[PDB]
Amino acid sequence: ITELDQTAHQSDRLNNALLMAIRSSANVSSGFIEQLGGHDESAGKRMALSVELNNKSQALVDEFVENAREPALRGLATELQATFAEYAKAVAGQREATRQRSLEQYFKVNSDAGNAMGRLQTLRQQLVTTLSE
Amino acid sequence: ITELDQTAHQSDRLNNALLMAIRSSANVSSGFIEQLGGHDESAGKRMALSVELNNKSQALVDEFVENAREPALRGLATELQATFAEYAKAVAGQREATRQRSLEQYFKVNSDAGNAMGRLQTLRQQLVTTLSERGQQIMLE
Ligand SMILES: O=C(O)[C@]1(O)C[C@@H](O)[C@H](O)[C@H](O)C1
Ligand SMILES: O=C(O)[C@]1(O)C[C@@H](O)[C@H](O)[C@H](O)C1
Repeated sequence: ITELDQTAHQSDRLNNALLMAIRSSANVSSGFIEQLGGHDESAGKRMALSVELNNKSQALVDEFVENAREPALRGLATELQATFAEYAKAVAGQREATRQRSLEQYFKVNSDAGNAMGRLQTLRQQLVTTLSE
Repeated sequence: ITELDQTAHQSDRLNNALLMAIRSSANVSSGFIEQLGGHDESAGKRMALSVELNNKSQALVDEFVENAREPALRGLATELQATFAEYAKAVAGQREATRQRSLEQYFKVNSDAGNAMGRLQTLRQQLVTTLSERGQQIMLE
């Protein structure tokens, strides 16, 4: 019965990808504030942590899509993949605005980040209900 | 298969409570950034969404612990709600530090927030394994 656990094992991929992705972003925003108040060695560690969480969640998303090959999950998983990439792109945007110390640049891409994360939340619900079967 | 769907549901409540809880705090951090940049109206929407997401994640943790009753699961469940309480009030500290437009108080409670979340993440993993142990145990009849 690979049906029952490759499925439940797809939930570790999906959930940890999302948890790591939102922590990636949260660390950048925290880091930016840490840089504004002169906490620079601390902020550097939040930037490094955001980079590695982005790499580990991306790897999980790719493995999730590689394993959702039945016709039902197929399109939903690719839409997940494309929206996750959309979100990762915005968070790399947050990192670049932090390295440039630009409040305005941050405001530009933070809108993209919230919009993509709001969609990942609803996609998450559609994926756990589809996979619960 | 009655109890098995309940271990799946319990793992979903937990994973979604944490996701939304971290989203709640990220909204405060980026909303502070927007406010420093002069974007007070966007920041107001982030503040509101942060409260909404805290209310939802807090309802999911309360529901998780209500149905986490077996002894293998109760010890971790009460530590979760105690560690979640710590996170939710560090986030409330972030919101108040934003209220007072003060960088340095934000840094104090941000250390509390990351420290609570580190412990919360370990507690989540233990519950996920324990719930998946019960899951597999039921199928090993
Ligand atoms: O611990 C993390 O991963 C956070 O991502 C650290 C910090 O960026 C935030 O204040 C969040 O509350 C949690
Ligand atoms: O949508 C959210 O919940 C966020 O929490 C909104 C914004 O605060 C962030 O930049 C995150 O990347 C996503």
